[PDB]
Amino acid sequence: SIEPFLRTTPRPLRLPDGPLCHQRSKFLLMDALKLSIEDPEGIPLYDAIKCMKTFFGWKEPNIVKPHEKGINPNYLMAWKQVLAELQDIENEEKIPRTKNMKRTSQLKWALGEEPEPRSLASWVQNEFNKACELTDSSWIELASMRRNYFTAEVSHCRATEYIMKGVYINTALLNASCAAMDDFQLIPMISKCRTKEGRRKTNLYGFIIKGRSHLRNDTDVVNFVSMEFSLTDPRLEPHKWEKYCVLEIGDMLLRTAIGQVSRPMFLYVRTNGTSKIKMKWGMEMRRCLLQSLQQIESMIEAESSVKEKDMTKEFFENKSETWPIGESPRGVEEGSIGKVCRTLLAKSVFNSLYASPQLEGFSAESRKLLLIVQALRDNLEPGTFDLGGLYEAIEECLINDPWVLLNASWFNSFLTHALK
Repeated sequence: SIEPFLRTTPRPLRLPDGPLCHQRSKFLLMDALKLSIEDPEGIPLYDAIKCMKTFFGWKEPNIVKPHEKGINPNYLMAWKQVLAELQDIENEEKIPRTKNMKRTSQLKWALGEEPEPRSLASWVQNEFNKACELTDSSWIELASMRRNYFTAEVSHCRATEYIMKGVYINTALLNASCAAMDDFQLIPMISKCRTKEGRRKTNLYGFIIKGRSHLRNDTDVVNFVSMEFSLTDPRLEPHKWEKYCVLEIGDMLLRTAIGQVSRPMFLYVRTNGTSKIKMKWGMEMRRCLLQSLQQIESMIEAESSVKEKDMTKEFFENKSETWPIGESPRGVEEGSIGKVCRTLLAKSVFNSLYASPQLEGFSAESRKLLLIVQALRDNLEPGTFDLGGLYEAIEECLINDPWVLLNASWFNSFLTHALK
């Protein structure tokens, strides 16, 4: 044993100073806005048009927040172009399976035919929170006893919509990538769900315009413009929207508590990029449901040494059984197994949506340090001789990526409560 004053107690990770980090997902998450129709399957462009007709407040677009490093008139004109080409589709008595767009100057520019440190903004934890929540709709339809329980917990979870939204768009995009390598294809962003009252529903989030896609390599990059409905005023959090031009396209009527108010509908527009592999990873996002199912299953095994049984039944049904799912100003927050199912799904999904080299760094190394911290929590004596190295390997990955940043922050919170 060593004298306590020599014992090394892990310090918090240092997060860099800088401007607040910005959104860098492939599609809107909590800010997304669906235009939806109840189904009678349809071809996307027909469903898209139908979904857009359920909105009755469209108006002439205008820019409400410039993109700093872009030609903003080109983004407005790209939107008017989308609408003009949807009109043409209409005028055609036959709706086509696909639509190639005119390769105008606005489109060539937009489809083009960062190591500065950022601090952690709060939008990011808000995202995570919203992914853990339950929607009024189900996004999956049909060990096995436990599957259905788990499934019953996450079916309506916001992170599962994100899984589905992401398998559809990545498959549409990878599909267009192969079929129409040179054309600029107009891809509606669509998901399907079931309501409380049991109907099939088709949801339009907006539109991707695929750029050139000669993907001879996995790492080969295809650019795209994303155009996404939202009710989020971009003025609430300008830093979140650094990469975006935001237009105002519509007037949406919402019954608030005090009554019916009119609020702007916005279009979030940006250029973004993706690769064959990244598209393939997004098509594989259902693995997120499987991975978080495995984690919850080990958690039933680690409580199967309570008896000869496993008590999966009571494990899922014993609302008394609680797990630390979070934190408050007071202290660690405890939650039901449901909330654990969704939190672990949301983590898994968010590792997918925010995949990055920084995460691959942060995870391989933060893991080693979590072990040390756990050993210490347990008053074991783990060797700390390599902590210098370890902090270095971890903090190198703490630059500007919002997800990595939130994770570093989560670790420091945990560490504070674990050893203190």
